[PDB]
Amino acid sequence: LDPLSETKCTLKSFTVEKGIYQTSNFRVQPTESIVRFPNITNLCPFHEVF
Amino acid sequence: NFNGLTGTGVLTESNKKFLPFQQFGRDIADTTDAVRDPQTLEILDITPCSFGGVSVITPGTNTSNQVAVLYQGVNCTEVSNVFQTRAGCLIGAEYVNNSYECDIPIGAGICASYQTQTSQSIIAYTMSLGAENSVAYSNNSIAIPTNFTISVTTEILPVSMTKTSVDCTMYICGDSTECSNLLLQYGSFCTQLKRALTGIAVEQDKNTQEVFAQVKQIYK
Amino acid sequence: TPSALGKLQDVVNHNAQALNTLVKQLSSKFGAISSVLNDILSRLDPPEAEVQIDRLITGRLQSLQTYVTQQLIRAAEIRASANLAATKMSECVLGQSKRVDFCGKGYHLMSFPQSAPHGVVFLHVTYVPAQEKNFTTAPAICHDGKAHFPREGVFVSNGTHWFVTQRNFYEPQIITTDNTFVSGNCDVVIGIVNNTVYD
Amino acid sequence: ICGDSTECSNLLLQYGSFCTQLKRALTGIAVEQDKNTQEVFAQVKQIYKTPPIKYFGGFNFSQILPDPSKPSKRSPIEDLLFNKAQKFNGLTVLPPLLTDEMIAQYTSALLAGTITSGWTFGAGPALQIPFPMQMAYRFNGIGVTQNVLYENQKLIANQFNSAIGKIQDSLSSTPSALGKLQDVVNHNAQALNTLVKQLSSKFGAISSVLNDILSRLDPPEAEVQIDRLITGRLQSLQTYVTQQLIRAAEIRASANLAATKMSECVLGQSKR
Amino acid sequence: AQKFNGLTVLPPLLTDEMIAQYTSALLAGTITSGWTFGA
Amino acid sequence: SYTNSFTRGVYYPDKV
Amino acid sequence: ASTEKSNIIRGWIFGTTLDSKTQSLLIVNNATNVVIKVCEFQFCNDPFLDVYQKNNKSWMESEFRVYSSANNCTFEYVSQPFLMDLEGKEGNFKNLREFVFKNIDGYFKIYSKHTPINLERDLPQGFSALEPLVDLPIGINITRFQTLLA
Repeated sequence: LDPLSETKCTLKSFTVEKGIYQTSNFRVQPTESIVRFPNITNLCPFHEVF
Repeated sequence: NFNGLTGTGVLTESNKKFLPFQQFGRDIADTTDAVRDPQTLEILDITPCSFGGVSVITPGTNTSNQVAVLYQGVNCTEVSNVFQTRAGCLIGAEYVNNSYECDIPIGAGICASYQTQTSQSIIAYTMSLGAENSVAYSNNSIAIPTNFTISVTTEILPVSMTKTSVDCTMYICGDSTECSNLLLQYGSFCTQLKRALTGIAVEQDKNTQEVFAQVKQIYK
Repeated sequence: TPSALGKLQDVVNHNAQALNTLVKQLSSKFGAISSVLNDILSRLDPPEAEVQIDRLITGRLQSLQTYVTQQLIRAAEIRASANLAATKMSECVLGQSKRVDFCGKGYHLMSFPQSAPHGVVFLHVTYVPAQEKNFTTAPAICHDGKAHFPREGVFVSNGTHWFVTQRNFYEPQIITTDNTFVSGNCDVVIGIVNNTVYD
Repeated sequence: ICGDSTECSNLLLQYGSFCTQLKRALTGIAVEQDKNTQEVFAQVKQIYKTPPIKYFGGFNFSQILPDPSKPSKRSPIEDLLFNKAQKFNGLTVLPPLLTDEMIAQYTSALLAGTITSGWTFGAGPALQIPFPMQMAYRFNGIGVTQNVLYENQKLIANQFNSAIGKIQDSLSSTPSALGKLQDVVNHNAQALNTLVKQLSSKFGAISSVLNDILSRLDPPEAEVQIDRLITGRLQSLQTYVTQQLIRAAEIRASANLAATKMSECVLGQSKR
Repeated sequence: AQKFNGLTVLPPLLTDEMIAQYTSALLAGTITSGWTFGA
Repeated sequence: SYTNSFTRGVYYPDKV
Repeated sequence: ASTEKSNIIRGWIFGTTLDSKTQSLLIVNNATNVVIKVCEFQFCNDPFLDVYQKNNKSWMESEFRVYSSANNCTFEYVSQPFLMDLEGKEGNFKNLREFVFKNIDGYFKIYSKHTPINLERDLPQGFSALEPLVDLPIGINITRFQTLLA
């Protein structure tokens, strides 16, 4: 629901005291999927034919 | 996945002089930094995906319920007021130009507090080290006190802990002779642990004795 | 202020957390089908039961060794704190220590030890001056043909006259020969004033 | 222990509450590291400032007082000492609560209190007193009468200035003078480098990459191998945390010693 | 009586009642003698 | 004949 | 390695049997041709070959005196640039070059590098690494070898 509840989840209690309480971990998850392999790799003779 | 190398990372242009035969590219902890584009022969550096740690600043449920989240390490451009302190992106507080005492330590000088600005909102500010006191330093001036104030301060110092002793064969193995047999193979560890616990207990007793039992006559 | 007993409650909370974790780490599977030894011995055959109970006992022994190492570190810290408290009780209660900040903030006068759960509380009686006033000072005074230095005190001046007062309490006293001592003449001390002593 | 793998994440869950304990230990070490700097440096309450006229009886404190010319607002000796966001995998470095500017301001306030007040600023209100009289009283505190100082103030100031000047020369000519300050940094760097390098070591599996184990082998054997991998990595992290706890206890002892030394030598004239 | 699964908390040697007769004796020495009772 | 390998003979082993 | 002049060791030969039992490796470096053959054959007991420095663009210098038989070859290389460093012409600046051969899992590996020498009577004291140029994917057990001089 909220980070105030994440504090009560990471530390088993309901009355939270005043302070910086570590709760979780951020991890930017990847957006795109880039897969680059080599250049050309055998060009076939469809040329001259067209 | 540059010609096989499979990693997740922010790929940015670099300046590395790669020698014309080197392909991957590593570091001093055996990671996998720079990668050379299979196609366009440029050298781009991989830099770890912006990860960090979430820290929720709470002024206490008794006071209120408004909290602020601190994203340690992140740069705000990687995810209400958003201030970038050198200890993280603090989302949920506004940076006041004033200076007060440090209530909740944020990091790198920044400190947070729940204040009724002009209305209760978590604020952020630079902690003040105290009040500037300019003492006169004339060549022929001295300050001599005229009165005194006897002050009785208090200091809390621990002496001993709770003397604990575990039943190794009973804790590690329940009431299972099968299990007891396989611990006898794990060696002489239970003996060392029991010796350490007995030493801790005797040490706590000696600490109590040397702290409180310092006199011989019991005065009344 | 219920948070004045920070360390006394902190050590108890640490011990309770360590015990609760050492007890709760028995219901965690370390590679077996469950965490109950009876279940392992009942469901599976003796050969596989041995292989699983080996991992179980390895994990439990590692947990107990971690607990013992943490207890040893905490006991070393408690021993250091107890040695500090014993030195403080021996120097502040059994005597008048002159170490600054040791027997409280200020000039140490007394210290009354009291009992506390798994700790000791010291009521350090300190001397804190107040109501200071600025006066005109001087290193030494110049007599007819010789200088006079303060024996125990400081030469202060209210503006017209000169008096010798204590370094921690203003008590104006006339400058006589019983609180000064002659050393040289008025040609070497920079800042010497011209006053008259009272023989 | 397990990076992107959620298969691994699900087997660390059953290995108990070891991670929680390690995070608690690190948070405890972190706080203690900042309590240490506030017991050593934050011994004053009011921030004292040096007078505009830097004529303190004849003793030239230019080398120890903060220099307003340079932007960092520090002492040249402090500049010589200081001149003498990386997130590879999991392990992050938290910045200290008190920055270098705040520590410099604390040191400047302590120096201004030792110059103007001497010892009265650390035991109550700051009482102004000239530096020659303060030095005369400090001489009287060891047995030497004050007339000796009032007669040889010039020679004493010359010797003090010469010693202050030779301090910087000795610190510059001897790069190994900062033994412990460099030793703690080298120990932390070695611990981090070892904790990172011990991820590429095979603890009984076919390789050290979780993705390779999950791809090549079947789920049953992959679980058996990732169990050994997580056991080895947890043992390595526990060893690192235990070494960090021992080093933090040593640093706490050293910081308590430094705080006692600053309270007995700077805030007063100790006779030990 | 407190027992769990093997782990026991042993009783301290000096009871709170005794750690308190040493504080009263130290206080009586500090009041009557001051510093000579410790030397 | 027979002679010395002063320090010659070192190669860039892997392509990293 | 080779320092005094050049154009003598214009090739090499590898093989463990040399009796038409395993594939060989000829690295002959002739005029604008460095065709490497991995055929399996027994050539002779003394692979002699002359220079025949014909500067014609259309001429074959590697005669058929090195080998006398052929079989079903397994691999060949048709790289246009010759696997050999450049020669220098100067008073005392000679051409120094070294070749680090090897043979592991399957690949051979032929690391190599050229260096100029500054003195004519001093020993070549200096550090010079070698980078990989070509990797032959042919795997074959090899225990001996034979140099190909002029």
